[PDB]
Amino acid sequence: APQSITTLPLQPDGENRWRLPAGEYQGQFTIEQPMQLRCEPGAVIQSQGQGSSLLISAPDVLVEGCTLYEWGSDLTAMDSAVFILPAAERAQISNNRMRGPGFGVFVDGTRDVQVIGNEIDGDAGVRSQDRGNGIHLFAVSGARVLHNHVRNARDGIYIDTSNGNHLEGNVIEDVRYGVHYMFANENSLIDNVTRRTRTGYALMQSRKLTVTGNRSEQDQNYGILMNYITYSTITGNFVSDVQRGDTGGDSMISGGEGKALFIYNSLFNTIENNHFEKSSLGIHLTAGSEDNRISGNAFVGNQQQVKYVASRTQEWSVDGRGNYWSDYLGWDRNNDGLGDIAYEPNDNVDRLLWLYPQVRLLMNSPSIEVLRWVQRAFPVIKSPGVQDSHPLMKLPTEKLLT
Amino acid sequence: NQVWNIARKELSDGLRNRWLLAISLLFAVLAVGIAWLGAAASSIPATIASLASLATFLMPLIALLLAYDAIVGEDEGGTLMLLLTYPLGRGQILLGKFVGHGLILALAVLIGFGCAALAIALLVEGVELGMLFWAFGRFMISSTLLGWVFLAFAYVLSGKVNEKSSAAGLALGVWFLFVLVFDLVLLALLVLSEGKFNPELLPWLLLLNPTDIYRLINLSGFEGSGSAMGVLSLGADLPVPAAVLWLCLLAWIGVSLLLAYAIFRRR
Amino acid sequence: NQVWNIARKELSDGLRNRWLLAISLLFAVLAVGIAWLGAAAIPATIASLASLATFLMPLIALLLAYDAIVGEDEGGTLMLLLTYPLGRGQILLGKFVGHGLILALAVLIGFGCAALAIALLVELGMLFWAFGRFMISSTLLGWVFLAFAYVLSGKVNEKSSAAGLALGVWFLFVLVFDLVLLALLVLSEGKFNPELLPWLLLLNPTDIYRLINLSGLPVPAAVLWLCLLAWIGVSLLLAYAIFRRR
Amino acid sequence: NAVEIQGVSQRYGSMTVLHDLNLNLGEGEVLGLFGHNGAGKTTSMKLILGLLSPSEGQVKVLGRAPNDPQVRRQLGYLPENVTFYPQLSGRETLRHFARLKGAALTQVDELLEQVGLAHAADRRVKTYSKGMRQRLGLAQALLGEPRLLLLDEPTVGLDPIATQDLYLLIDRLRQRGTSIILCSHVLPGVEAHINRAAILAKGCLQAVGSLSQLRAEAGLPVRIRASGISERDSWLQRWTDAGHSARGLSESSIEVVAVNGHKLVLLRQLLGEGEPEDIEIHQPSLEDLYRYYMERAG
Amino acid sequence: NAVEIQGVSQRYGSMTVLHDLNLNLGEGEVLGLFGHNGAGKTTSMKLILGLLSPSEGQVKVLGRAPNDPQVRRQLGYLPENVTFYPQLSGRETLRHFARLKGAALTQVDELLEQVGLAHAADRRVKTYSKGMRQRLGLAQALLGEPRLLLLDEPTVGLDPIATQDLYLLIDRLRQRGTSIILCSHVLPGVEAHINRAAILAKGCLQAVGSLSQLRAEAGLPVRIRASGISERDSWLQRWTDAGHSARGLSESSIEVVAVNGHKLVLLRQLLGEGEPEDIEIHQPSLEDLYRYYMERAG
Ligand SMILES: Nc1ncnc2c1ncn2[C@@H]1O[C@H](COP(=O)(O)OP(=O)(O)NP(=O)(O)O)[C@@H](O)[C@H]1O
Ligand SMILES: Nc1ncnc2c1ncn2[C@@H]1O[C@H](COP(=O)(O)OP(=O)(O)NP(=O)(O)O)[C@@H](O)[C@H]1O
Ligand SMILES: [Mg+2]
Ligand SMILES: [Mg+2]
Ligand SMILES: [Mg+2]
Repeated sequence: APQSITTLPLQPDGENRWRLPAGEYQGQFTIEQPMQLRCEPGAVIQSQGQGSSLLISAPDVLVEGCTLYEWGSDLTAMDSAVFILPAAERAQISNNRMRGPGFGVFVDGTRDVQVIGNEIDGDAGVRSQDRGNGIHLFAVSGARVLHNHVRNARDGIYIDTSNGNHLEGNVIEDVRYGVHYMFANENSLIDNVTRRTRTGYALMQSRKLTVTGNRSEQDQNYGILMNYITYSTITGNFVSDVQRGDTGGDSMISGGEGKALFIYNSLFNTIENNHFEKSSLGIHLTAGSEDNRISGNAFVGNQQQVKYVASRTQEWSVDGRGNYWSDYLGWDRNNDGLGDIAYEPNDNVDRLLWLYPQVRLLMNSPSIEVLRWVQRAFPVIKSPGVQDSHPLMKLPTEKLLT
Repeated sequence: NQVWNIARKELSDGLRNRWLLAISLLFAVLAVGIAWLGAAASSIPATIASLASLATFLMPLIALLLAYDAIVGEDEGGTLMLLLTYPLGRGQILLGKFVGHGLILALAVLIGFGCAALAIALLVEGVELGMLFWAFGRFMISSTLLGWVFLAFAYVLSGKVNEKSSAAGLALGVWFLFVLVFDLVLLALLVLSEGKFNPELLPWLLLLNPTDIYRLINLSGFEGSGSAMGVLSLGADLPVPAAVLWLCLLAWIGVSLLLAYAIFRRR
Repeated sequence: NQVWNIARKELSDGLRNRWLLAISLLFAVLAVGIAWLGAAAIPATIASLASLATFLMPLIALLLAYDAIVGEDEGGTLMLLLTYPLGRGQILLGKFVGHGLILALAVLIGFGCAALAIALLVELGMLFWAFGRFMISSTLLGWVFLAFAYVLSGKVNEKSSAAGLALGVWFLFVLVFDLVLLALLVLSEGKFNPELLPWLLLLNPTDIYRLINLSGLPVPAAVLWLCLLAWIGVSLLLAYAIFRRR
Repeated sequence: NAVEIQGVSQRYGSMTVLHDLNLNLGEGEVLGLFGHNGAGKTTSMKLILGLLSPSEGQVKVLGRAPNDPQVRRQLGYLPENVTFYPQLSGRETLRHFARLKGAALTQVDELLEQVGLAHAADRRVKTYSKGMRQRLGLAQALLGEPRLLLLDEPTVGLDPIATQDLYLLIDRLRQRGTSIILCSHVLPGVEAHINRAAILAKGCLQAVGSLSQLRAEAGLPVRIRASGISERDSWLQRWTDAGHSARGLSESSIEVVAVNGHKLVLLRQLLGEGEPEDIEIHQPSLEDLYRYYMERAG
Repeated sequence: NAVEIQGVSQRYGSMTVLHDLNLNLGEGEVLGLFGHNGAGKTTSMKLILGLLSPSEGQVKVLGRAPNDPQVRRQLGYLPENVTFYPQLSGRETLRHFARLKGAALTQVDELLEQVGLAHAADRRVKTYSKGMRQRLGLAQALLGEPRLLLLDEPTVGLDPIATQDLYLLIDRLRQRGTSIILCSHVLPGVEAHINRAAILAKGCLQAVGSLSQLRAEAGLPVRIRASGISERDSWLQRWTDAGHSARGLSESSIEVVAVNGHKLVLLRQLLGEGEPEDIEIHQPSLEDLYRYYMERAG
């Protein structure tokens, strides 16, 4: 494993700033000195397929314009493309291309690192169990992952116990998990787009974080999966067409029929102004995750809007403003934005179908059509569900479809 | 009096109808079953809107099962031309049939909501009996009036027809129109217009349907959840007090009984 | 053949029946009005049409033929008709042809105007196969309840209690049998195998009607057609065996 | 006079189903309305019951108005067919009518004996025959000694013993001063009990009066049958000289139709020569006069 | 022999409603079944039709079995009351029966002209009267030259012209060779056309034979009436010496019941002294023989 100074860098500026010319290189490389190296676009620093290709151990390193290729695949020895040590504080990794079967950018214990604008094409043949992480973050405070393009890695932007960091504008395509969160308290993520992914957003056991403006286009079986998140904020997310599928490993999640939002043991969080579109399940609310502010969303086009297997009532309207539902057959007499009658998204026969899947054969029966009308006529047999007084009449997310 | 002498027949003829006593015991075993399910879930405003919906399906049904063959069932039976040659008028064999069939509905709902009250005072412990007596006293003297409307509807659709098989077609037509078609026409007028057809006239269209005036009377005090009400959530927009809603229910009797007598006078 | 000579009566008597033409108009209006709200608002709308024709095609069949045998016995023509050159089989089978071609025409005005409301408000290669499977299977559902009406007419002795059983068969076979299928699910789990329940759907011709409108299931399609025709063939044989015991 | 109907032309809208009948019914006599099935027989009684309006005419029942309830207490009426109330019992429906007419309920049981329904009393009217219902239909009419009966075909579906008992029950009410109007079709037999037949055509009332007056006006042949005569073929001559057609069916049975103006000299021919085995001097019947007048109207 | 019923005993389960009737109907005669309203007249025809099972007896209709369709092609039958199909029209329902019986459809229309229901043809059966249905109910039985009729009260609610026209229609069918069975209750009048009355009690057939046989077997008085006699009170003596009760209703109307075995000498008393204005020597009718035979069995 040679070093970056063992190459031939033509210095453009005498402020520890270097420029590697166009031309291939070989083997792993190591940053031990604060060198703000740039690269020409033909600087294909191609490793041979073993080891972390560009290890960084010095603080304040502005890596720019490199093109890394074919590092190792030993995920236990953390064969990254750009490994960043805890002593390598405030590193800038700008506009880089990586293609190799391991970790793209593995950082750990660092502060204020900026991984901006990179394009990380992970793999093509590995079974999404050894592809390695795109942007792995392990207990970092200050990180800034901005406007990247990670493709075909394993579980996307992995984040483990990293406290304060922004995830802004990153495109994540054809990966296992889109953004994975593990105990990342007081986090933030803006405007990310995840496409064709076996889980769009893994939010596991991370509190107090802001999830805003993110998009998930045609992901599989879990649009936004939130496990044990508290005091969070889900504002402006656009979850579209969560089709069924399986993650293939079933490690931390299970296979789903397609849920645009799955709330698992998340106690307090504000879920406002979102857009859950064309999935099989618009929102799955588990029984342990109750009493959180869910108001202003748009549940359009979903085959079943809420799945709530409980008998506790659940009002879904804070400050008198509720959600827009596409199948809300209501009126608005007093010309405000709100509907006039409350909307129960679930019948009792819509929860017998969840308890017993053999009722799908009886789902077209007139007796079921009688039983849907008997609940609307005799409200004593209506189990206390997931209603919202004052639902919205118009679409509130008129800007999120652009 | 002759009005009671022909009431004593129908009081003793309706009680031999096996079809009445089936669906008047069905009204009794459902009003206990709703009130028992209303005791195990404890709310109170859900057990009022379901009982008022239960008597919307059955007190018009018992009224139309009783009295659809009141005039034409006597006309094609031959006993109507005989009865006018007795010292009677046509106004006495209709008002007498109205008293005679009216005491059945006054007893079919005092049996029904009577055992429903004993299925509440003996089930929910600690319930206020004054609020129970007032609410179920309001259920008793207003489900009769709903029954007496459809009783007077049945005399209208019996005097017009000349065949009892066609009277059963109209009685099914009147039961379908007033119970679960006018509630769906008003719903479809409100959903497809999104409440912008008429923001001031549409609450007054509840008064053109006595099943809706019946539901608005019993859901006066216990509004609660508007989604239990459905299109009766227009009922808060009515500026009329509760006492005129009684009077619009009596005017549905008296207009549709004076229409029943004016039709029968040129039979 | 007098199986047709008595069938021409029931066409001529059915087309002047005021009760049938009111419901058959109401059947055709509700079949366009569901199809209007299934295109402007497809297999998703042919399932909602299947729930309509499970309500009304048993009701149309029981409105035609609840007074077929006992209505002629009360009218006195049944005792007259047995003195004609007529077996008791040819009276029943000829009434079954006569009442059968009425609701074989009432679905051709019912769904014949529903298929017109889809072909002018939308694929038509899929239409004439999904509605050909719909109109045939809605007639065969109606012919079961026609044969059910001949069974209950032959048992009873008065026309008033015939409508009390025709309403009773309509309640039991449309919306009481499936409610006790759900009550055998949600209230019984220790003694109710739910894998057996896809096989208990063959004991209900309203249920077999929907299953040949839900494919486009452990059993194939061809047994399901032969299980709907077996509901005709047993109950007509039951109706002929009951009619010979008057 | 009990019923004084004058000038009535009852119209079914445009069509005048009755035309200018001037009928008078005495206070103890038994009138018989006979005619076609479209002759307006049932509708002619509706004028007397007051439930039909007399168009351009007036009906005077008992000297009073025909729809007054003061006179309907003494006006029994039996219609053509009354399947009364098939769920009620036999005794209770007669108790029901007794309360309406103001008859005492003590009259109800012995009326059932008087008509002969005591074996089938307190049984459902759906379990009754047609003849049993006619017994019940008669029984309500007799409640509370009515001054005026109105029976429209009371003997349909009825055994000829029971019809003969019925006219005895009619004639008993004739002795009590109660006028009866019969509206019949069983015309041979009823002529022994009625006082004045009132045979009417399609529109007009044709002829009223006793059977003597109808036989006096309408000259009809007496039907002498001489069954078992000694010789018949030379007895063909013994009435043709007197102006009678001597039609003979069998070898020795001349059913002669004579003039009934020479009854003694024709029978002295029959009694003097030819032996009388069994003779049927049959007067012109009620059906004979009924045959004459209806074709005389058209 | 047309109908040979021998020893048949039909039971309604336990209760044997008929018992041991040995009825023989010739190939051109016209039988008359008369009795009570529960005497089994309607059920006895069901034995002939084969629709009711002959328990412990054999019925030989036309030399064949009574349930064969080969003989039901020549067996017309009119029931008691047939409100046929009130939504069908009157011409079309007769077209319906003609297709069933194998009758040609060209035979339908002139049957309406023969029965006289041509004016009310092509009108609905609910628009028909009782008598108008009876004309229609007769008309289906006449379809396609039936060898054997069965009429159970064809003359109910029917005009006395039309009933008299009905018996002429029966007598036309007698000449063609078709046996008829009448089950009537209009017993005065029908005796001119029948060949053998068959008065039966509750279970047993009481008496059969012609009216000549019944009056010879059952001793009945001849009902003579001397209306308009000169003197009546000393004419009370003029039959009591001959053994007759000289009952007189009016002043000059003795309705004496004589023996009908000394008819000449009693009438030579009546023609010799006392003047014959109008005489009714009335033979013992079928109704009197009905009255005699029902009580004799009780
Ligand atoms: N409501 C009516 N409207 C029009 N015409 C009628 C009505 N009721 C009876 N008619 C006609 O009136 C005529 C005679 O009526 P009706 O008084 O019944 O005579 P009728 O001899 O009593 N019939 P019947 O019962 O056989 O004796 C017939 O041509 C009927 O069609
Ligand atoms: N299905 C039956 N079960 C029991 N008894 C019956 C039944 N049908 C008829 N009867 C009785 O059998 C008896 C004779 O019937 P039926 O042959 O009608 O005598 P009938 O004289 O012809 N009746 P009618 O039409 O008035 O002359 C009556 O007492 C009936 O009540
Ligand atoms: Mg509003
Ligand atoms: Mg009449
Ligand atoms: Mg009989």
